[PDB]
Amino acid sequence: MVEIKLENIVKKFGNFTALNNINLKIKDGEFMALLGPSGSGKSTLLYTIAGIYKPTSGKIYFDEKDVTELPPKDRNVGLVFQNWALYPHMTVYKNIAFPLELRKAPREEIDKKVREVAKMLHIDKLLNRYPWQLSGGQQQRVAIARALVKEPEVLLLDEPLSNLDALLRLEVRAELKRLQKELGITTVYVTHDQAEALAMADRIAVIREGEILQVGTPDEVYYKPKYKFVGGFLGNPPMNFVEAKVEDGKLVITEKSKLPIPKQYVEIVKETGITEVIIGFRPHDAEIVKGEGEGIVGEVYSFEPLGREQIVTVSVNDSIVKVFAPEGEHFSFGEKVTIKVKEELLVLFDKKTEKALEFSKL
Amino acid sequence: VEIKLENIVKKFGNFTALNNINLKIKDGEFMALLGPSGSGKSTLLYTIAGIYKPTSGKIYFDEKDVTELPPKDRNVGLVFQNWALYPHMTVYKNIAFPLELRKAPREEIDKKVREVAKMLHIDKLLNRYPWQLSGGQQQRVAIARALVKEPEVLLLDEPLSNLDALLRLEVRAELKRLQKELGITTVYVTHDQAEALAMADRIAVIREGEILQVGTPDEVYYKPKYKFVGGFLGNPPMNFVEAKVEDGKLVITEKSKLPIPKQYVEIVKETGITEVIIGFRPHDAEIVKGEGEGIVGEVYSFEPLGREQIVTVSVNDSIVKVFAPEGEHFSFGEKVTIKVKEELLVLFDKKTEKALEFSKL
Repeated sequence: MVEIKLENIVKKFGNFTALNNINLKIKDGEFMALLGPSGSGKSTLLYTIAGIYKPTSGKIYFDEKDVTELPPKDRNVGLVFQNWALYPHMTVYKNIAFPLELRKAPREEIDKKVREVAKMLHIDKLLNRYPWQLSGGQQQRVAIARALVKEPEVLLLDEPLSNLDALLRLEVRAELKRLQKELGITTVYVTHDQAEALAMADRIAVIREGEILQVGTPDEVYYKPKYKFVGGFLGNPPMNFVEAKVEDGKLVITEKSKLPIPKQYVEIVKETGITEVIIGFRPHDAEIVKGEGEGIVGEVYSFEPLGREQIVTVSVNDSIVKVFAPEGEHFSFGEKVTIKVKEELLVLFDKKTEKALEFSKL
Repeated sequence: VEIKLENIVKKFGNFTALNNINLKIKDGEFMALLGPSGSGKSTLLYTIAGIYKPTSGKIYFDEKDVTELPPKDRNVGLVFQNWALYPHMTVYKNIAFPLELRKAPREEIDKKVREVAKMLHIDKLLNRYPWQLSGGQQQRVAIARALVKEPEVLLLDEPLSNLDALLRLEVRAELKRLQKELGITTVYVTHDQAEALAMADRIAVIREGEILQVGTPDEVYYKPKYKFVGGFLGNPPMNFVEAKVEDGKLVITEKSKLPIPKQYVEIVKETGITEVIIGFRPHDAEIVKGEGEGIVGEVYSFEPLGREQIVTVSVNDSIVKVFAPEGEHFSFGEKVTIKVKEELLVLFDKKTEKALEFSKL
């Protein structure tokens, strides 16, 4: 299918910058997720790829062809809206046919296209039914089938599972990955759901504030976060953060809590003159021990079940962090504990810019 | 079916397309016919099919002389190199058509078409037209259509010609699984050295209407029987340097001389051969800066090939290619010595181009 390149795409309605210099290539047949919070520009980017919105500047290529000023009809794209719906007085068949009926396609052609997409989406037994007879899951499949009826080269999905209940969501997301695979259709998938992105996507573009902060495989974006926000948006619970000051070659958190600068950062910190850092560590990368030892010291705040374990929330002066603990242990409120983190699993970020500090790669 | 080709000759008047071919293709085996354009490899495939008849010689399927019989009556499934689907026919009809031409009943047509479609993983494509399929999908329809009359032998003339580099490297593996899945005797024409080595149980190397060698990938690669065999497998293939035998030395130039490789002294002197071809593979030799021990030459050109460098080196009148570390720096005219361990040198008779044999270890 189509490889898409976005080259220096900017979208400015006026003074608000919706998209700022978006550079991104989605590969032929790839499932790309656009992951970010509300108002990040993730949906705007999708609408810009579709053609519904026009960039202020920059180019959009589908394969060789510049499609930047082409309207959506000419770009051969399929779009499922976030808040998609089927017409209730139309059968499943007519719901899929209607875009072609409106284009005046001959009936023979329409009937053949619907036959084909219905089978692809596993709805060929429901053609005669009305939406009130279908499940949310079945309805979603019809929505997708209708998006393919004009045989597009890209599938664009703006948080489509947002309609469905959270449990069904879990099944349907794996079924959607299977479909994208068998079609080999280039797919761009907008979501605010980190777990969904990590489970479905080939690559994830983490979007923040009109900007692609990072693009990588699940493993890359999770294990090698380039900015604090990237670390903070993935995992449940996500990466913990504690602010520190570089004082006398240590990372000072509290009057009573400080750590050495990991040896791998000593030259970087020294020659950049960085004094204010953010220490990052994931909840599963640390251990709580009771008492004040050497580590990040704080006080037990709360605890809650998570799976077979508990997630223990610890307050560290201003900040709150979460660390997994055995279900059997009892942590009482205000109890003094030390958080042990192996330095190899510690990410350091500049406070001001939130950029990860990276030493010379081995 | 086990296929025996017996003294096959094919002449188009004054041109000898096939010159005394003797080949046994075993029951259930994947046989590659490997050679360059114009080698006779396709003419041979068409002679196995029955579209061409031998000028003289016989073809047996199991024990039956099928020489005079057409393809249909031999139960061959043939896929042409420039195969094509009818564009106004659905995938279903395209597959059905040979059965419809044979006046087959409805139930037979539908059962065979749907069954072959499943086996070729094209059953979801049955109502689409050829223009709607990818090249890969269209190639599977072609194979399916060849299998729909229950062939005893599958004959494939470089069909994958249409597919892109990357897609082809995996679709060959696929074809090989299907062939093993069905256990159908399969003969596969290709000019592609790498493909034949990856796919075939045995490879017949064809040049100028003759089979030079039939063997496993290891046999034809590691134990080539003719210069051309060594010259046609590998990328790059085997290097050849001509030499004169003088007093236990092989003389390439006044500058380049080497002892007759110790394994070959007996057969070279026994026969009184005065010239030979020295063959060695690009990966079986090391380029060393300066003149010294071995075949000396001068750098001609170099380019990347994988995580390595392939260096073209001029050995006076001729050219050889040898691999080197990607970080090393060579330049035109640079004097080098190509170190070749005698264990990995082969010698061929200059006249017959046949490998010389020494007493076997």
